[PDB]
Amino acid sequence: MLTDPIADMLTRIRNATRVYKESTDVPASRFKEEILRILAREGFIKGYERVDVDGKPYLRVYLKYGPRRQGPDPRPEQVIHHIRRISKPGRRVYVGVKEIPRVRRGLGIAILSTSKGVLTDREARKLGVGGELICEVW
Amino acid sequence: DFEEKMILIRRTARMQAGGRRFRFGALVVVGDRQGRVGLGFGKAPEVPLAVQKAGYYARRNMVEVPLQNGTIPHEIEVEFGASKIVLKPAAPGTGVIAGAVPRAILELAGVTDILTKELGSRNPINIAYATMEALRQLRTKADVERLRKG
Amino acid sequence: VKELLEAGVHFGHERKRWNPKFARYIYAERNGIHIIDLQKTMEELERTFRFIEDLAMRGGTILFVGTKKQAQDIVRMEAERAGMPYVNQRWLGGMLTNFKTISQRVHRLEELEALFASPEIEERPKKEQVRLKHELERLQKYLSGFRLLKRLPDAIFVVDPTKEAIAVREARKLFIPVIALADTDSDPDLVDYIIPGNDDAIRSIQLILSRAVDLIIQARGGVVEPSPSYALVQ
Amino acid sequence: GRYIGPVCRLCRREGVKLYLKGERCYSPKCAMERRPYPPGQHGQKRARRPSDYAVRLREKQKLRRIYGISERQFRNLFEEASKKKGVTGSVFLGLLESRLDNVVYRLGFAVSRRQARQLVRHGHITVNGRRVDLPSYRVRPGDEIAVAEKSRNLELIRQNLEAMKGRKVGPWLSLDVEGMKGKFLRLPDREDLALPVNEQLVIEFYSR
RNA sequence: CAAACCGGAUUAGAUACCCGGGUAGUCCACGCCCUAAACGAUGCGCGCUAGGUCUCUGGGUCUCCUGGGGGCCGAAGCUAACGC
RNA sequence: GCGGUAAUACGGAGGGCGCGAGCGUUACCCGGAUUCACUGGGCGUAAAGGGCGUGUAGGCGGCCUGGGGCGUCCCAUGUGAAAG
Ligand SMILES: [Mg+2]
Ligand SMILES: [Mg+2]
Ligand SMILES: [Mg+2]
Ligand SMILES: [Mg+2]
Ligand SMILES: [Mg+2]
Ligand SMILES: [Mg+2]
Ligand SMILES: [Mg+2]
Ligand SMILES: [Mg+2]
Ligand SMILES: [Mg+2]
Ligand SMILES: [Mg+2]
Ligand SMILES: [Mg+2]
Ligand SMILES: [Mg+2]
Ligand SMILES: [Mg+2]
Ligand SMILES: [Mg+2]
Ligand SMILES: [Mg+2]
Ligand SMILES: [Mg+2]
Ligand SMILES: [Mg+2]
Ligand SMILES: [Mg+2]
Ligand SMILES: [Mg+2]
Ligand SMILES: [Mg+2]
Ligand SMILES: [Mg+2]
Ligand SMILES: [Mg+2]
Ligand SMILES: [Mg+2]
Ligand SMILES: [Mg+2]
Ligand SMILES: [Mg+2]
Ligand SMILES: [Mg+2]
Ligand SMILES: [Mg+2]
Ligand SMILES: [Mg+2]
Ligand SMILES: [Mg+2]
Ligand SMILES: [Zn+2]
Repeated sequence: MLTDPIADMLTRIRNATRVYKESTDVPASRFKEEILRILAREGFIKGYERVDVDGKPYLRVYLKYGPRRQGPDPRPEQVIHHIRRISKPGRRVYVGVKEIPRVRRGLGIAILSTSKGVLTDREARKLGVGGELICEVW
Repeated sequence: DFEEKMILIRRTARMQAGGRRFRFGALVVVGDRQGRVGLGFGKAPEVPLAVQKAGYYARRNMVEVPLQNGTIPHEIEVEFGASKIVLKPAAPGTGVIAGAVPRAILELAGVTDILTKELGSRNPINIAYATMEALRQLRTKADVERLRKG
Repeated sequence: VKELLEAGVHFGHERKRWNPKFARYIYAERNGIHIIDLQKTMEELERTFRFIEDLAMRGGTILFVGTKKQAQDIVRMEAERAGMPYVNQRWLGGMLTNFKTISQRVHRLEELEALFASPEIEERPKKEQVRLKHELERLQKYLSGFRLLKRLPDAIFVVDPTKEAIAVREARKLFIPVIALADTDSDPDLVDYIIPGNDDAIRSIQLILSRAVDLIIQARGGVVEPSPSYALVQ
Repeated sequence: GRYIGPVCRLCRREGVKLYLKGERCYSPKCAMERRPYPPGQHGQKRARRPSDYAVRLREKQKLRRIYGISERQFRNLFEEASKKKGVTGSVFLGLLESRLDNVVYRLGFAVSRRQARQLVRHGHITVNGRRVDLPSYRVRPGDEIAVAEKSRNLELIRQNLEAMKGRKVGPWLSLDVEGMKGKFLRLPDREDLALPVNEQLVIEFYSR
């Protein structure tokens, strides 16, 4: 049993990107889904999809990297350089609309669950809500 | 053209039968003060030789720094080995509030307002190497746009 | 120029000493041996030859490296067949990155190529005419085809990118485009322009490297008949 | 004035002419001309790479000795300019340059600041026509700095405004040579001041 | 077999190493003691991230696939380095 | 860390540096010290994995739906004296 499934996904992703996979399966959940939707909108992932690895439902996430580079070590630049869980179980982290993080001076997002749904830092600022700071990505 | 600062010089020692044999290391930054700097480590037999050689090495491995009004696009921390530099951007007037090693580097790139913290070990050689890897990693809103774009 | 849906020798080599990065170009494991995707050999072959073409059109030179004995001759002929440097014997560390120094080993060769003429090569000690005719034949040994380079190359043609994998590194660091004849036991990523095929049995190293120069001198105006070793490969 | 003591030894130590005495510092007689090395025994020995720290120190002293302010007086001015809203380097100068003692100097009532510090403590100077006998009084803009009606002709101030006939006074000050009035129009801008000092360095020193 | 011990040697000395003896103990039952370089000096659990190869033990269409376990070399990566 | 007969480290002198009606010393508090680390650290060899298990309280808890709305978030409002 996975202790935190949001973090297992944020990670699965991070591990995949770091070896430049094409895509990767994370087991399905509306919430995980709700998050990836945002990753797509902001362009951190090409897309997601509801594949079905042997009977049980997964989310094929498709990754997006940079172009090839010149020099020793061509490996392209990650589009997701950094993706970290802010609120973890046994240390939940809620912020009010007044103290929602400015991530990398905004060259990056923070994803927070609110009573108005899963939103980005700029999305919650407009709507005027806080919630549970789930992760920053930049 | 390029200015050179020379962050540190040192005198290392090797062991020989009867006596120990010396040499000199020289860390040097070069910069144009409008967005280009390079860090050079130059080791050699005589001081001024290794200073000179360090300068040359420093003109390879330049970094293009994205100065946004004398400062940084975002903030990074970098850990280089056991050292850790922390760069934080600042509004005009702030000046370079930084160590001696990263001031030298930052100043020659053109950064004229920045916040800075040296963390972890303080070995100047590594702190410099990290400051540089920091500048190397700065993206800007424009580069990030290119990356995400589909 | 292609030799299309054709596999005279092209395909699979190497057993299970592969590199899984090379797994996109593998068709199957036909009885203990990977088989290179016949299509993707041709698919890369198109893009890469277009580079090799366009670069020779602009006049620049291509450095042929081939140290392994299976191609240790195909290299020298096809590279003499064009105006290109070849490295045939062994790859000297620094030939690329320490060019300015590995160069002035040529300024001793050319200086000793002619130095066999002077009236005082029979005068001045006979015990010193011995290390200055054997040295000469050592410089002719290694720097055989390296003398042609007067400045860094624009691209570099490596047979086994894994055997002469220092030359792949050296180019890389100096930003010189790496072309290669890569095969199963090699990192596809380190090759800018790959020809996924084979680097043994001589047949495949001739078919590819011959066609290589066919497109070169085609772009050098000339356009000649086969001048190589189509039979001189047994 | 304040400090009190050989002054041109300071001109000499900072390696720049500081003009801490009006006349003569335009003659071929300021020591910096044909004696420009540091003072004392080891004046003429060659130098060593002054530390980062060393540089910031002298650069401060250079500024601070130019105005003849103390240092607890100077530090307070910089500390205020620090807290103050706006760019702290340039603002600092503005505060220094707003001191009555120096404003009197600038308007050429006195030939130098040391002398201007006297003219003030001795009440020859009016601000808005009321005697201000405080060299560190802060002249806000609009204020009108005059020579005191019943001072208006000492051998010194006569001869001193005599030279002010036909000389130009800073963009940020208007002066009247006749009635010996003069005005502070605006806090001088950094560019206006042609100060032989990198005020930035000074900021580094105080943040050690 | 052997702490202590009793002798013989060795040594400048020899409360030792070497030699000949030798009690407790080492053995068994029952009851205590609770320590350790009790070591992989590496808490337990779950997920993810190239491969090669040797070996123990299952299964299937058994040239090969697929489990569980024990080694080695190594991708990315980590590490102050060693190394993992 | 200086001093063992050529001391810019002791004592005086000339000279210089820094503050200046003050300048030093001692004492104490926070800082630098991410050196008790929430922000913000560690435990193979630097100090640090419990000798191993079984399990109590406690902490933590897969996928889907619905109720409540305790945490969480939002709006309005009252309070937050003076001095600082
Ligand atoms: Mg670390
Ligand atoms: Mg430390
Ligand atoms: Mg091979
Ligand atoms: Mg015995
Ligand atoms: Mg016995
Ligand atoms: Mg017992
Ligand atoms: Mg116990
Ligand atoms: Mg695990
Ligand atoms: Mg069997
Ligand atoms: Mg196994
Ligand atoms: Mg075992
Ligand atoms: Mg590695
Ligand atoms: Mg660690
Ligand atoms: Mg290593
Ligand atoms: Mg003496
Ligand atoms: Mg002595
Ligand atoms: Mg002394
Ligand atoms: Mg002392
Ligand atoms: Mg603290
Ligand atoms: Mg620690
Ligand atoms: Mg220990
Ligand atoms: Mg243990
Ligand atoms: Mg223990
Ligand atoms: Mg329980
Ligand atoms: Mg739950
Ligand atoms: Mg519960
Ligand atoms: Mg509900
Ligand atoms: Mg509630
Ligand atoms: Mg109050
Ligand atoms: Zn003077």
